[PDB]
Amino acid sequence: AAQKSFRIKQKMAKAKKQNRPLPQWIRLRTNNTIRYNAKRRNWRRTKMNI
Amino acid sequence: GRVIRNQRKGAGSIFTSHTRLRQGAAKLRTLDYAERHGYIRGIVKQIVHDSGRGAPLAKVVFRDPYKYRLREEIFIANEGVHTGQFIYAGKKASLNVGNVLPLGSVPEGTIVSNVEEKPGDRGALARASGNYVIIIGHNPDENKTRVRLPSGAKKVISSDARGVIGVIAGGGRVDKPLLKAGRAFHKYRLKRNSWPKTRGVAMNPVDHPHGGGNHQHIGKASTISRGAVSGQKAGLIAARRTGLLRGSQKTQ
Amino acid sequence: AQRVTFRRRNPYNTRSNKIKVVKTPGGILRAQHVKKLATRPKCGDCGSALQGISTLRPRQYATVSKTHKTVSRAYGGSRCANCVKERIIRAFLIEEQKIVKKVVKEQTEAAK
Amino acid sequence: AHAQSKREGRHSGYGKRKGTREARLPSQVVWIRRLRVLRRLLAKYRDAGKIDKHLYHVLYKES
Amino acid sequence: AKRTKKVGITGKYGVRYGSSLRRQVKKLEIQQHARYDCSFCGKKTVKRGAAGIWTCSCCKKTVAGGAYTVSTAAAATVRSTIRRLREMVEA
Amino acid sequence: AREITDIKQFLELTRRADVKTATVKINKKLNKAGKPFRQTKFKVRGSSSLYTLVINDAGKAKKLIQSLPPTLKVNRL
RNA sequence: UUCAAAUGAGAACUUUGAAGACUGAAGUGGGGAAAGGUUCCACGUCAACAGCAGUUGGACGUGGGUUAGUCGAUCCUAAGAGAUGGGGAAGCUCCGUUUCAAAGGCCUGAUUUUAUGCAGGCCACCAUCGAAAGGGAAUCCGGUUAAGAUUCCGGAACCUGGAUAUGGAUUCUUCACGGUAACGUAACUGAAUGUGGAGACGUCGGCGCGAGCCCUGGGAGGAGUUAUCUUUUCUUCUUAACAGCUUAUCACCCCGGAAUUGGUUUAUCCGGAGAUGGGGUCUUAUGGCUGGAAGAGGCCAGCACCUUUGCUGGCUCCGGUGCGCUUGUGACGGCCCGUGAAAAUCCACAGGAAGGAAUAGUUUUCAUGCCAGGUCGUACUGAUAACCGCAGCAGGUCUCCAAGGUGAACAGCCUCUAGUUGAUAGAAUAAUGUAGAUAAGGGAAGUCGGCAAAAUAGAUCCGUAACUUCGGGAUAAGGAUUGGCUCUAAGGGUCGGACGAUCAACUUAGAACUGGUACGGACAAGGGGAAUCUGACUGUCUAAUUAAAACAUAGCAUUGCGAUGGUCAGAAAGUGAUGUUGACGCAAU
RNA sequence: AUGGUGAACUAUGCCUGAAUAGGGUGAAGCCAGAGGAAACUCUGGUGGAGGCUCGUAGCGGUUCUGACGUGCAAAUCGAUC
Ligand SMILES: [Mg+2]
Ligand SMILES: [Mg+2]
Ligand SMILES: [Mg+2]
Ligand SMILES: [Mg+2]
Ligand SMILES: [Mg+2]
Ligand SMILES: [Mg+2]
Ligand SMILES: [Mg+2]
Ligand SMILES: [Mg+2]
Ligand SMILES: [Mg+2]
Ligand SMILES: [Mg+2]
Ligand SMILES: [Mg+2]
Ligand SMILES: [Mg+2]
Ligand SMILES: [Mg+2]
Ligand SMILES: [Mg+2]
Ligand SMILES: [Mg+2]
Ligand SMILES: [Mg+2]
Ligand SMILES: [Mg+2]
Ligand SMILES: [Mg+2]
Ligand SMILES: [Mg+2]
Ligand SMILES: [Mg+2]
Ligand SMILES: [Mg+2]
Ligand SMILES: [Mg+2]
Ligand SMILES: [Mg+2]
Ligand SMILES: [Mg+2]
Ligand SMILES: [Mg+2]
Ligand SMILES: [Mg+2]
Ligand SMILES: [Mg+2]
Ligand SMILES: [Mg+2]
Ligand SMILES: [Mg+2]
Ligand SMILES: [Mg+2]
Ligand SMILES: [Mg+2]
Ligand SMILES: [Mg+2]
Ligand SMILES: [Mg+2]
Ligand SMILES: [Mg+2]
Ligand SMILES: [Mg+2]
Ligand SMILES: [Mg+2]
Ligand SMILES: [Mg+2]
Ligand SMILES: [Mg+2]
Ligand SMILES: [Mg+2]
Ligand SMILES: [Mg+2]
Ligand SMILES: [Mg+2]
Ligand SMILES: [Mg+2]
Ligand SMILES: [Mg+2]
Ligand SMILES: [Mg+2]
Ligand SMILES: [Mg+2]
Ligand SMILES: [Mg+2]
Ligand SMILES: [Mg+2]
Ligand SMILES: [Mg+2]
Ligand SMILES: [Mg+2]
Ligand SMILES: [Mg+2]
Ligand SMILES: [Mg+2]
Ligand SMILES: [Mg+2]
Ligand SMILES: [Mg+2]
Ligand SMILES: [Mg+2]
Ligand SMILES: [Mg+2]
Ligand SMILES: [Mg+2]
Ligand SMILES: [Mg+2]
Ligand SMILES: [Mg+2]
Ligand SMILES: [Mg+2]
Ligand SMILES: [Mg+2]
Ligand SMILES: [Mg+2]
Ligand SMILES: [Mg+2]
Ligand SMILES: [Mg+2]
Ligand SMILES: [Mg+2]
Ligand SMILES: [Mg+2]
Ligand SMILES: [Mg+2]
Ligand SMILES: [Mg+2]
Ligand SMILES: [Mg+2]
Ligand SMILES: [Zn+2]
Repeated sequence: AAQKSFRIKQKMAKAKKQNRPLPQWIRLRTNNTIRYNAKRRNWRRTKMNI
Repeated sequence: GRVIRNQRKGAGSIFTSHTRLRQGAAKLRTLDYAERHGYIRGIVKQIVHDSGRGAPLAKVVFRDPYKYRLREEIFIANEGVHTGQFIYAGKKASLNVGNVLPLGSVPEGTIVSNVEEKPGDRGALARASGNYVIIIGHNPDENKTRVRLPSGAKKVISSDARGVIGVIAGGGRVDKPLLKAGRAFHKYRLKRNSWPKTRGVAMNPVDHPHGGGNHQHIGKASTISRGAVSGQKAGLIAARRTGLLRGSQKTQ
Repeated sequence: AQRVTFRRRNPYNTRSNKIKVVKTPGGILRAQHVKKLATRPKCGDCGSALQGISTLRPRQYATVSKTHKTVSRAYGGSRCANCVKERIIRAFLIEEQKIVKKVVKEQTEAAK
Repeated sequence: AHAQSKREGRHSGYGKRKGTREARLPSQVVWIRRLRVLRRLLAKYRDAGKIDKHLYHVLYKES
Repeated sequence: AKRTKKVGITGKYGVRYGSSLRRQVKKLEIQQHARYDCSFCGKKTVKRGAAGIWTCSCCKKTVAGGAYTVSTAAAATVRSTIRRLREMVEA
Repeated sequence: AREITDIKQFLELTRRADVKTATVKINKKLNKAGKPFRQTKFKVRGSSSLYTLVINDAGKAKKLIQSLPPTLKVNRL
């Protein structure tokens, strides 16, 4: 938030890096159930709460 | 019902004294060897105005009997005392306006201010703008002196109790009408959150013993036993009489 | 007809947020924040403006030569000429009258 | 072109005023104008002896 | 050019509060804005600021005293009461 | 940062020590009378102060450029 | 809103061009605080999402991006919060913050077994946390990117801590001279201790002054307009932090001794406690000159030629004006039963412990020089789409900069810079609607009730009742006037001894002429009057059915209380509010 | 009933900060003039007071018992105030 704490910016980074589509080659692994990142986030739909 | 407003003062909180702009506390010097025996001179370095207290203050600074330094004490300016006046304090300090003498060293009829109740408690009686106490007599039978306190009642206190000669400054403040709520607002803006005041009879029952409504009336006598429990003590408390009187004077 | 902006994240017109408008070699208007003014040091026992003493904000007096923080006389900084003239005379006359205080009270000692 | 006509004294009749006379030109302004002119004239005439310091005073209170 | 007839400094309050309050205010408002003689100093230069503190513009001297006047009539008579007692303790 | 005017001192500067650089600028200015003259500015990078010297007279100017220690890297025009 | 081109399978909706318009500097402009957290930027891109569409996006995929000794945090203390010796509590823990406490650490000599144990010694009711708006060490300009910049580049600086050497000053009269003084200075030893100062302080008003802005004259460029008129309209013509000299209202000093009292502010204050006058000293806020600095930046021109790029030349100047606007600030003045923070930090004086020279030492508050300056934040939105309201919601959420005309004006209306032209769209104009208008004659006969609507409205001049707490009522009421144009008269500055020279403002009154008798021509903008009930007044409340006559208030009266106290708090306490209090007080009605 | 969590909304005090076009009125204080035998009284200025006034922004929410009333909105929109 403009001038921010490290701790939050810290969490902000982790929050950016979690935020990407499921690696497609995981859908090729053996006995794989996964189809997509069902934990995806987006700043205009679900907030982080700090 | 509900905790009434006057009980709710005791938890301080909202109702503590607004003391940011105060000087220090006003007190007399600590009763030491000098004042116990002879006297000690000082200069009133300035006279100043304490917030939330009509009656000015005297910052009069003495030397230190026991060390190289100056020690500023905060006195309540006693009307006529000025900047640069010398202020002598002790048993042997002469009867001039401003000095602080024990109550044994002053002749009957002397009038004084800021008097201690026990010697060394640095001030206690007559300190509000314009007030004063009057020695009426003495008594060697225990170092005691009998005085007239502003309230009129007489109190017999140690002759070693100090006072400062004269009447508190701050003149006749209450002689002038407040005129308007605004002026009262600022008055208490600097004291304590006690204004305005809501009449209890305009309350609902649950806030006040008077608050029982439907016609605004107190319902039962407004004069309450001393032995009543907090929650019931609202109104004319252990009142030993009520109504208009024209009482002229007090206890002589 | 050109407008301007603060140069620091503080957005509120306080005392530490005083602003100057300046034209620059660019030929463009620009703001600049100015550190609040100083006040002249004041006479110890009469609160007058000390003459000859320079007027800087407190820690700026640590960056400065010593002829800047005084005059050459007793109580260079501190007090203000007449305040020390009065000072001297009062001392004299008192110490004088001290003597007299004593020789005279010594005199009526022998009277008894 | 209009500002020109304005100081040819042209566009300021009684139906071109929306401010009170005080609003457009304040009276206290006028006075200070009028007063300082007199103060200054009385000053000059003294540092020149067209009038004596005694008359000056009288005229100074009189202005 | 007489301006008022009765109100004076208290035209300020206009019509509000009512005659007597306005009346009594006026009396003390006049006391506290007055310029008083200086004891030490001679000059008519003691002005008030804050109830009780009274200080001389010219010689920077400050006196304690009345809330709305320099010197209380009560303080005045006590002045005398005190001196009177004093002159006795040294006679 | 500072302007210098003593012609004695300026030379005392051109060596000094910390002085390892200087520059020479030529301004086509005009005099009060309005005649195209050739003011030349002599600037010396100190260590925390730019002493520059102003000489209007081209004479004592194009003399002085050949009055510097030659061990001084000088920027020209 | 429209036309056309471009791109695309595909175009009302994307891009570029043109037109038409809006926001109108109280902005649909330019930045920030909270909050978000990548939304910023480039490329690719359209299944879902943007309640029509989509090639567009704040979407989807992939990558890129936030650079500091000087901007903040960080240090300080504020309301407050809260460890500790303790005291309560079965206990979770409650109380207390200098508090019933054995509560330390600074200098430096001794010692030259040693940088070190000790020998001198003063000083200390003393945790800490608590401000990205309070206090506070120091950075400016130009340039740069797809996105960062008071952070990068280039140049110019300053501070803080640490080092220190050369120069200079000082001295045989050891710790500087000069000036009557205010005081001047490139310096000119100063431990303990004490003291003074800065930090550091309300609000309103008029007046003085600066800065930027506004307007404007000549010229040197570029642009527009030219049937005809205009020596024309638009625009360019800049100067940072820092350094040197210089510069001020206030104030202070010397000479001098005043009634015929003078000086004097817009504002009536000052003078034998020394005015007026003559002559000096200070503060440097702020302006001027120069350095910084034209090499920068701005505006033009002539060549060059696939690109990257250029290249070479010019010009960038000299004024004026003020109840102007915004802001800064000075000396005054009004106001209070209101008199309008603290601490860190920096300086100084008093003091004189000490240390110091003559063949030599003293001093790094004087100039110069060397070295170092960490950590975290830094993108962007900041709102009719980046926050909160389930959302791209007509709601809500702190702040700064603010151009021309009309005009009293930060109003309304129109414009410039900048920014938008985005809110599904096409065809018709039944009823009934929502919003905007108008009606012959009558004029509240409508209705619970003039509800709704209408009428009044600026300004100048005249005029103005009962009553009244004498202040008001009162813009009471009631009237006349108001455009355009051409004139007349009055109102100022400066320079030379009752004139004369020169400059620069609009404003006020008056007169003539004129028109479909209009003229505050849009905009803007009180209807009035006679009474009853009622609350004195300004103020307050039922967020979302009640704004009142209710609550408040000043005023008045009553009650309690002298501290071993009154009222109140707590389970308890060596507990707490009033209390930094003391009857002109606090508490209760 | 027991044990817990909320003063991001709102009520109140405290601390530290920020904000509010343009006009009407013309209170103290001060200057001058006129009448008067005197005492005084009148006139003209100046100055700029007020929980003063017209009125934006601000804060508010009177009336239309307007619009909306499966809304823009679980309190909004318009005019009036
Ligand atoms: Mg921030
Ligand atoms: Mg209960
Ligand atoms: Mg309170
Ligand atoms: Mg307290
Ligand atoms: Mg204090
Ligand atoms: Mg209250
Ligand atoms: Mg009440
Ligand atoms: Mg009720
Ligand atoms: Mg009962
Ligand atoms: Mg009950
Ligand atoms: Mg009743
Ligand atoms: Mg910024
Ligand atoms: Mg700050
Ligand atoms: Mg000096
Ligand atoms: Mg100086
Ligand atoms: Mg006015
Ligand atoms: Mg006036
Ligand atoms: Mg469209
Ligand atoms: Mg428009
Ligand atoms: Mg506007
Ligand atoms: Mg794209
Ligand atoms: Mg769709
Ligand atoms: Mg689609
Ligand atoms: Mg990256
Ligand atoms: Mg800083
Ligand atoms: Mg605790
Ligand atoms: Mg802290
Ligand atoms: Mg830049
Ligand atoms: Mg201080
Ligand atoms: Mg402060
Ligand atoms: Mg022209
Ligand atoms: Mg600077
Ligand atoms: Mg002289
Ligand atoms: Mg300067
Ligand atoms: Mg002016
Ligand atoms: Mg100082
Ligand atoms: Mg930024
Ligand atoms: Mg931004
Ligand atoms: Mg947006
Ligand atoms: Mg949201
Ligand atoms: Mg949510
Ligand atoms: Mg919204
Ligand atoms: Mg503005
Ligand atoms: Mg419009
Ligand atoms: Mg925008
Ligand atoms: Mg829609
Ligand atoms: Mg009709
Ligand atoms: Mg009719
Ligand atoms: Mg009917
Ligand atoms: Mg009916
Ligand atoms: Mg009827
Ligand atoms: Mg109506
Ligand atoms: Mg009509
Ligand atoms: Mg006419
Ligand atoms: Mg009422
Ligand atoms: Mg009002
Ligand atoms: Mg309601
Ligand atoms: Mg109401
Ligand atoms: Mg006023
Ligand atoms: Mg009125
Ligand atoms: Mg009003
Ligand atoms: Mg208006
Ligand atoms: Mg309100
Ligand atoms: Mg509103
Ligand atoms: Mg309502
Ligand atoms: Mg309705
Ligand atoms: Mg419907
Ligand atoms: Mg209407
Ligand atoms: Zn005096």
